[PDB]
Amino acid sequence: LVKPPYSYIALITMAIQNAPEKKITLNGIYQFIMDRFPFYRENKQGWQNSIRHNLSLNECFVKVPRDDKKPGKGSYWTLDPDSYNMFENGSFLRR
Amino acid sequence: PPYSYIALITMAIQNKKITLNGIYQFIMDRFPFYRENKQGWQNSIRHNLSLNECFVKVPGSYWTL
DNA sequence: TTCGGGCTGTTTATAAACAAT
DNA sequence: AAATTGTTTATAAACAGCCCG
Repeated sequence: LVKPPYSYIALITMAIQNAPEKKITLNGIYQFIMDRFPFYRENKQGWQNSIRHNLSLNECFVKVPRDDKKPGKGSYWTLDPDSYNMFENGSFLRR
Repeated sequence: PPYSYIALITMAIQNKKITLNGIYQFIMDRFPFYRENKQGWQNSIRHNLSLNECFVKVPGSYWTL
């Protein structure tokens, strides 16, 4: 029960996966993760870096802009449908 | 040398298909920094080929841009 | 022929500079 | 400014496929 055996990609995926509109704000990602996995309630300085790194880097995650600017300071993220259901397994162990 | 690995791999291919060890060589042949040692930065060269869509493996296979 | 180690690749994790908003 | 959010390179490592001695 030290670290959840998920990648950041896994985590971001199930985060987007778990939105009702299937779009989520970066801080919404941070939250979903900490809300559920106690490991990431500390230190959070660093692993939040690597979450942002995985959005920027990975073609599977699609930044779409905010709506009505409420409040703003960050676009929404989604999944390239080519990669929605990439973690077909369901337990997010492989992609 | 103030070049990235991507820079280095690029000018390697630039110099137009090359084998991974051919990359290693072009780099060491020219930049003494990457002569000693050479156990880690070769890792990151391979990492940059796998990772970056700009590099195209055609059939160690050859690499291109 | 099996074993167990070296290269190819590929994928992740972490840390950092650095720009955009 | 002043922080968050994004983009981009690094550096190391976990983990396959091999070809090979």
